[PDB]
Amino acid sequence: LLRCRLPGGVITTKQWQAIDKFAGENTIYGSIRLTNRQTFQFHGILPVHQMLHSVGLDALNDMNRNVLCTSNPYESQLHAEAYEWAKKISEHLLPTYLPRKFKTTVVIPPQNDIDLHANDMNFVAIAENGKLVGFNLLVGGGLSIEHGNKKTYARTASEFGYLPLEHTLAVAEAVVTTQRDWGNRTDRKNAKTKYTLERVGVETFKAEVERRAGIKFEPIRPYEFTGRGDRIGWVKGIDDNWHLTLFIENGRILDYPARPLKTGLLEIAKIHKGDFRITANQNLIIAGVPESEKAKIEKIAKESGLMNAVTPQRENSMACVSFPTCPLAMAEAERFLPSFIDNIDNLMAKHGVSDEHIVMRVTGCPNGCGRAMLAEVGLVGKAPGRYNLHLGGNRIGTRIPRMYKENITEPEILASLDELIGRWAKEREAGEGFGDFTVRAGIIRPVLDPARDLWD
Ligand code: SRM
Ligand code: SF4
Ligand SMILES: [C-]#N
Ligand SMILES: [K+]
Repeated sequence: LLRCRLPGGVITTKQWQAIDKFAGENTIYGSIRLTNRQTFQFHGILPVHQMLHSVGLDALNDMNRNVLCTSNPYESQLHAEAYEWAKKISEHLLPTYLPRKFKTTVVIPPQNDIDLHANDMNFVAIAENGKLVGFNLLVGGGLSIEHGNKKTYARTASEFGYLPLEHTLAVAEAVVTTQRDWGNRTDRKNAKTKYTLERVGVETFKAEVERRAGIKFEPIRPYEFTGRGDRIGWVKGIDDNWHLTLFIENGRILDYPARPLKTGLLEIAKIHKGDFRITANQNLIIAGVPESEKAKIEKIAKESGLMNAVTPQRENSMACVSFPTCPLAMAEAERFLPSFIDNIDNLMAKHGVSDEHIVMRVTGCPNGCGRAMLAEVGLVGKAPGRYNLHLGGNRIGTRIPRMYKENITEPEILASLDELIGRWAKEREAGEGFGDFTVRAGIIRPVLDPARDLWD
């Protein structure tokens, strides 16, 4: 197991070929696994640092996890600056010993593809005239829980305020050091920032950040999100450039019989003009394709099975690695997701909602890597073949789903969904998501204050 530090998920075609070769020759699994934090992992490594270092890459005492950046913004021009900032925060944060891991993101509204509420520190980009002017700071997200331990909880990030672009690094350092100093000195399960904020209070933590940073936050500037999914297919970028986002199930890049996914990405890597962008949804964007090159790239991606059409449901579903490589795994996730969604697709079709989607995620244990705690329907592994079923999150990812059923099996999960999806398909309002519906319809109580009302 090796994971790369790759701010914003941007990787060159040169870097890609070097990782493709290594994955294939020097690992047990021979795969490249894109993670939901915009980076990649090798599994079963049998030198990697020299191979990484040779292409200008590095694997991260350091609790600083990969800094994410919205991968394919609607306002395409904003990416360059937001990305430059994710990269600056990432290096600025490189070695203070943190009590727990620290996760940071740079978000470009209206997209919350990076799932900001699962992170400790978030910089929401505010732009004027196509130029970034500052960031709204949101602090305190974290999804990890421990089964039956009501002292642990998933929490959403809290708004601190707006800061001019110039104070970015000072504010970033201040949040880190304040967490480092105030974090729980005894217990490791209560050391995350989300726990610190609840103990001292947002205003107290905020006041300290201002004092340490040497600034006063300004009122939050308006922002809103419309979704968290990738933009599968071709989208028009700036100039005559196009972006082709490819759906990769579980982000597992391997050559399969008749679906040479891995070779396919290598062939594209060799002819692609720009770079690739690994998304927070475990997908891959072939970025900066000149309009003249669209046909070449598309032919390869099509032949390799990279563009096999899936349902919108499959595109908005996610799972963590889990077995066979994870030692903390309790139930299957990655290996369970495909056929599970096969079942969900049937249910969506049965109800006349094959064109709809429910943000559905499966995490193999309560650590929550699959981000099921921010999904509309989250499955949280409890034992082999058993999961806690959580409902009530929303499409944008700003609400934690409450546990609806505990330690149940797939046939039990499917039966419950068959019933709920049917009520949704028939009772929902115009454009109402599944999650919101279960809350409006009284199927599940919403989680309004995670630290206090997440657990029943
Ligand atoms: C690959 C990935 C899941 C995926 O399918 O994409 C993953 C994989 C692992 N996670 Fe994670 N986590 C991944 C995103 C996250 C997320 C979601 C996110 O960050 O967007 C969470 C939930 C949010 C949060 O942090 O609160 C997450 C919370 C955990 C935890 C709980 C940490 C905590 O604060 O309690 C652990 C275990 C630990 O560190 O104690 C962990 C541990 C692990 C390890 C490294 C197991 C271990 O400790 O040895 C898993 C490796 C499994 C394997 O065999 O590859 N993983 N993990 C993601 C790698 C991210 C990255 O590239 O850096
Ligand atoms: S949620 Fe649990 S099983 Fe899944 S990858 Fe993370 S640690 Fe492993
Ligand atoms: C998980 N890291
Ligand atoms: K994916």
